[PDB]
Amino acid sequence: CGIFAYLNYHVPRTRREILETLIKGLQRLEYRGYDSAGVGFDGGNDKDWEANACKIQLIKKKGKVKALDEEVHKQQDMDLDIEFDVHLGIAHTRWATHGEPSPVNSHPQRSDKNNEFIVIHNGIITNYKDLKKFLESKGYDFESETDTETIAKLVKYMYDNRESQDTSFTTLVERVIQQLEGAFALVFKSVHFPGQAVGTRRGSPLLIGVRSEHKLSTDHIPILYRSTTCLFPVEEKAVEYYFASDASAVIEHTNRVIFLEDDDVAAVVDGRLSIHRRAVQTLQMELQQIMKGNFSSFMQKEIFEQPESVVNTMRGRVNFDDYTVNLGGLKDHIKEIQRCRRLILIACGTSYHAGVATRQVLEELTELPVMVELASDFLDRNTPVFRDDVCFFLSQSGETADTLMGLRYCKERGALTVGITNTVGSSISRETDCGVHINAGPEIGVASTKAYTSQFVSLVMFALMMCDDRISMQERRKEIMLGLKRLPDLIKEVLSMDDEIQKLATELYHQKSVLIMGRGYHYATCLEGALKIKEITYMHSEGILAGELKHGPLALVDKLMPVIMIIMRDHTYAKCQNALQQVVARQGRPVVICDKEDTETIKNTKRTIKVPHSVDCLQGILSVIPLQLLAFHLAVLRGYDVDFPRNLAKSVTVE
Amino acid sequence: CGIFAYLNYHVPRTRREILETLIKGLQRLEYRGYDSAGVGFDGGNDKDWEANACKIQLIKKKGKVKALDEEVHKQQDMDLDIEFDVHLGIAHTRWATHGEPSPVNSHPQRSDKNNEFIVIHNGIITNYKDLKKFLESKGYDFESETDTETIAKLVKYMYDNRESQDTSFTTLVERVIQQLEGAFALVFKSVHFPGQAVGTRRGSPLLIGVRSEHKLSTDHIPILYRSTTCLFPVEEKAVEYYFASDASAVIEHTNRVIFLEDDDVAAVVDGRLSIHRIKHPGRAVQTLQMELQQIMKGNFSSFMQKEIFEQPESVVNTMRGRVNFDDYTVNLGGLKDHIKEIQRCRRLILIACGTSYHAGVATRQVLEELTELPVMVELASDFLDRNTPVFRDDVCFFLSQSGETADTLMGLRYCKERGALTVGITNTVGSSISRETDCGVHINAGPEIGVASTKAYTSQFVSLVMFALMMCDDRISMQERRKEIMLGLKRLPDLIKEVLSMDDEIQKLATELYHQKSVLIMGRGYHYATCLEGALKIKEITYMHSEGILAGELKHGPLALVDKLMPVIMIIMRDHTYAKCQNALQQVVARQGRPVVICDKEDTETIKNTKRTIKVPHSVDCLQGILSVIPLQLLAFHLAVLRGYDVDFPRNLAKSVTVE
Ligand SMILES: CC(=O)N[C@H]1[C@@H](OP(=O)(O)OP(=O)(O)OC[C@H]2O[C@@H](n3ccc(=O)[nH]c3=O)[C@H](O)[C@@H]2O)O[C@H](CO)[C@H](O)[C@@H]1O
Ligand SMILES: CC(=O)N[C@H]1[C@@H](OP(=O)(O)OP(=O)(O)OC[C@H]2O[C@@H](n3ccc(=O)[nH]c3=O)[C@H](O)[C@@H]2O)O[C@H](CO)[C@H](O)[C@@H]1O
Ligand SMILES: O=C[C@H](O)[C@@H](O)[C@H](O)[C@H](O)COP(=O)(O)O
Ligand SMILES: O=C[C@H](O)[C@@H](O)[C@H](O)[C@H](O)COP(=O)(O)O
Ligand SMILES: N[C@@H](CCC(=O)O)C(=O)O
Ligand SMILES: [Mg+2]
Ligand SMILES: [Mg+2]
Repeated sequence: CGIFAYLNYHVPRTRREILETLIKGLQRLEYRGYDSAGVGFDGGNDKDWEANACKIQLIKKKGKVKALDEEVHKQQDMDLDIEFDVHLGIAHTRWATHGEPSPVNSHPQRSDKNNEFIVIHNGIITNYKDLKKFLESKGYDFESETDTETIAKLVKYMYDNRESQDTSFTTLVERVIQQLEGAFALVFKSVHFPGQAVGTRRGSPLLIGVRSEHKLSTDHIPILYRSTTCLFPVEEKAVEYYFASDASAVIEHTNRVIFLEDDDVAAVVDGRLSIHRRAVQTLQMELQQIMKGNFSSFMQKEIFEQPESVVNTMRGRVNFDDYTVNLGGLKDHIKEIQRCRRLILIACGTSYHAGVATRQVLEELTELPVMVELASDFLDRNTPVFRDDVCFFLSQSGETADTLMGLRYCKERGALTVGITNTVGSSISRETDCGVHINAGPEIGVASTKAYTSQFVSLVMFALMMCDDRISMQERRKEIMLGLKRLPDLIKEVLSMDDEIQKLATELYHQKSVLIMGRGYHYATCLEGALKIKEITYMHSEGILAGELKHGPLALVDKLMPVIMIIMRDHTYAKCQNALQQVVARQGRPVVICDKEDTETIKNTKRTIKVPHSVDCLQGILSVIPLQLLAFHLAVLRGYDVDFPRNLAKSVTVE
Repeated sequence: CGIFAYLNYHVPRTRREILETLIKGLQRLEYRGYDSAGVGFDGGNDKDWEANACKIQLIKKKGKVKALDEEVHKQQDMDLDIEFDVHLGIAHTRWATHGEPSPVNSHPQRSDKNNEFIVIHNGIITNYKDLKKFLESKGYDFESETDTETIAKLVKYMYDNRESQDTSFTTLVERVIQQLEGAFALVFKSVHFPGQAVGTRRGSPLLIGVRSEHKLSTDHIPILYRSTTCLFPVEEKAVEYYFASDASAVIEHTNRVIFLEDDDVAAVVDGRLSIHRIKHPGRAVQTLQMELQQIMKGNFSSFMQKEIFEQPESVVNTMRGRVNFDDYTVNLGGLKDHIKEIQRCRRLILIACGTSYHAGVATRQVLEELTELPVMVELASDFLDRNTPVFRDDVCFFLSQSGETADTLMGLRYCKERGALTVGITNTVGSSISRETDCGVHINAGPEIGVASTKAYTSQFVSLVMFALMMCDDRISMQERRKEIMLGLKRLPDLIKEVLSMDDEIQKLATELYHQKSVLIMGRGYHYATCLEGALKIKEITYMHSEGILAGELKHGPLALVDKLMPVIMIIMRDHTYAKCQNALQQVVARQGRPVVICDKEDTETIKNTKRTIKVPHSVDCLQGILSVIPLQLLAFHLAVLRGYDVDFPRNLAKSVTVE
């Protein structure tokens, strides 16, 4: 779910310029939740914008943001020509994990049939049931089934029982959050406080952007406790704020945000931002990083840009002249990491596959036990963790709920915690003792592509550090590093087969299932490949450990069942050939992903995807890219959108 | 694939009785699958059995043992009434690997057109190419495309080039195995050694049963290297020996067996059994607690159905003598001399393949809880590929119903080389994994004759839980938890009967999925293994694409498969993950999914809001996995029966037949 609001203080904007800014802001956040959307602005059609702040209008509709963008326009009541010198508008896109994605369950929620208080919420209230019964007894009627409505009906209860006639909007919100349990990122708007916005958070992101041609009064807003305190233009009033749950919706307008913190109750009053209970900083992000460029989809871009993101992951960290690896984020801890006795990799989904993909080389080069855990199961079992465990947390977004709770679980037990993240300032990167930012750039597509290969590369670089003092492993280190030097170009070679992959997708788009088989370094490849095909093509694809065929799953193979096998020139080659012979003996007709030089396999197999050879512990990067491409093409053939798969969105930050 | 030889020494038997005993032996080995069978015996119709010892007759045929039995009695020139005071008959069921199924490629393989030597073989001779080239150059013509025939021709080569006229049958076979490469179990017979048998093995099971109304000379056969030294009846000669590759072919005659080991050469000479070796070590004569009834279908139409519905009994047999509900104590006799060391180790590693691996996943959480040690569960094939680090203070468990799975066995030797304490959780006495582990527990579920693991899974489950209960029997703070679990085991057999009484409800579900091509089985926590195991059963038995999905992973991708057309089975039990399982259910339903829910009888909320629910009784949280997987065992069974499949037919065949 995404949050976005636009507050133009003494910056005249027509009602069309404001609505096109709220929609354009949700488009930047649509990848976090596209089951429904809504906006909240001021109604009425009075030339004097002052006589319109008392009327709130809510336009909410089911579907992606494009369904709402059309619902806003072509209306017979809203005149899109009114000039507003001061106006506040809030928007929201929702990931409806429960119930129906109806307009009533979408945000903003309202407190009454006259819209005196409207709020947009990201997160969950763990006690909204108790709050709902208390509010129903005092005379408040509920309409929606969401936990967000208990926040709108409650901020009005704190307003109907205030002590003074002019209690600040902050005091009302402060009394609400004290009754709310769980996490939340709220943005309020009320007719009683025209133009005044309030943004409080607790375990959920929420920043405030600012733009103004004038000089700002400070760059370090001092947090307060219940002229030289608020952020505002000095001489004039022309200022534009941008509340948002992510920086992508604000970079297009400005690169000056104020990241809030837990329980920081920000408030814009008279166009002055003040925090209650900061640092006005610049964003290290360019707009081109969140643009599709000349690609028809973000996922396609992010796949074909893996030659570059692999390079950025190694930038300033790998020196091929002298074969040295330095991860700055682990300089002050690499010594203590080496005195520990076990590695534990904890993550969900594709990030968990990255740990599977690198488990073997980590075991080889560190010689420590390595355990790879799915976060949700790690928590269910109350896995034993000890003071001399080193726990890695792989999370592209750095906000995954299960991975984050696993982190706090391990910290409570004294383990050294290491983060492998792609989002600076995220919960997981902050709360870990150390870590590495994989520096892959923003990932917009729901299905992770470059985050997997960048996590892969990052864990390999770590392994290379852990053994840089072993004489016996010096050559092995050079071998791997020479592989990394050649990886970007070998990735380009794999991408050049895009057309050949597309041809093969036309021979499979109609099937209902596909088994992907591999072992060793390519177990993770067949798990991740199966996950991608599931996620965006909706075919029933399943990864099967090749060595496990003889123990049951081989019974499913016949001349009709599609099969993809991965056979690379590493130490499991012969065992992979036996698995291939078993599939053939069952009349299977598999597609084999093999090395170009593997002439024996290429002759005896009709359909082969010939990838270039690399180091065994890097080949997994080259063998998974074809399956990223296959899933992409299969989705296009089946008429699906690769960037917006059904039933979910990107980053699981709630239950 | 199956070996059986019957040696009656001074126990008069007619030719009919001998042949019926060979046929009956192969009938006990058919469940292992085969494409042909054959028998070898003494031909000739001379009323004196002593003159018929130089005429070996072979009857081999492609097809089932039934057809062989018909071919046996369909012999016009054979007199079935001759009485033999001493005789050796050998029999074999073949799973063709080298050479296509045929009479010529069936066993026994002969050494020449006069059948001077014959041999039956389980396995593959890797270097059979070089061996065939050599013997051909020395002037030995082959007639079959089997690797086995090289064994028969080679033993005659050693005989043809013996130094003295009285070199022992053992010596010849010793010189043969020293030239063979690969895996083999063998039984030899020859006109030049009438009444004698030689059996040897390398990488393939071979055992010897013995029966005699007289006192036997010893229960521990010493090894002889290249009276008091061998096994024999004392006061009289009468004795019967049974060579076999599986105890199922011996248990009806005797329960006293000797388990041969790699490169042992066992020989019966003048009715006395000795075990020679080229390398006081000996081989024990032990008593098997196996009964013929345990390998018969009885009133059940299939072994799968029997082994599912008898799980109330097998669970009881797994616990017998090991749990004391009178004072809440657990005693696994097999761990008495090692439990102290195990408690001083620092990590548990469970290593297994397939369903046996699922048993580790199903008991990982309770092992962690009750031992407080790290518990790592590893698929044997991947454990080996990665060269997993193993240390001297690791306790490595090896779960295996058969005790012969190659990868699990190689993982066992991997861990022994690194000094780890090794523990077996097995269901086959005398199997490789039982012998080679430092210690272990025989789960005592009875032989598993069905193709798919049913009672073995639940008995492995119970056995690992019992081990967890031993590991914490000294912790005051855990006494209550141990009592709760042991009262759950006390009630488990009756709870299983309750679940089995819902068979009708499971059939209804089978017809609903009759036409379906896929089904997602979703669960978490204690029931992650239930999903994986249920998905493997339905794949193996029903041949539809069933897949287990960890419920907590739905929102990370796999949930995209849910729509109004995808069948789904969800497991929601009354444990600590109940709320998270409800969340997963709301996620599915929100996307038009209409799942079938396996839940507790008294979960009224889910029963009303879900159309079809399989309602199992509630047990301890760490035991519910046994009750929640049984409806999936039955589901797989009924779907296959509906689709015309033979649940007792393997199908899963290895690589094709090398024709050469
Ligand atoms: C964010 C930042 O200023 N990065 C700078 C840092 O990159 P580096 O490559 O040296 O470090 P990094 O970006 O990987 O990590 C930055 C800091 O965050 C910590 N960390 C990182 C990831 C995680 O999940 N958890 C965690 O605690 C890490 O321990 C370090 O203290 O130095 C570079 C020059 O060499 C550049 O100046 C980079 O801009
Ligand atoms: C096989 C056998 O005759 N067991 C007898 C033994 O059972 P316990 O129930 O006393 O033995 P159970 O078969 O576990 O173990 C028998 C022996 O085999 C060993 N073992 C077992 C399984 C494995 O995978 N690895 C391994 O090393 C185990 O350490 C022990 O030395 O005593 C009983 C009486 O109390 C009965 O007389 C049982 O028949
Ligand atoms: O293609 C699938 C998605 O990428 C998904 O599986 C993702 O990997 C997880 O939701 C974990 O997300 P993070 O890596 O951001 O924590
Ligand atoms: O139904 C499943 C099968 O039984 C199969 O998966 C079996 O579990 C493995 O082949 C391991 O066999 P063992 O338990 O004999 O090692
Ligand atoms: N390799 C031998 C024996 C195989 C077996 O039945 O185990 C053959 O194919 O004849
Ligand atoms: Mg940090
Ligand atoms: Mg043993």
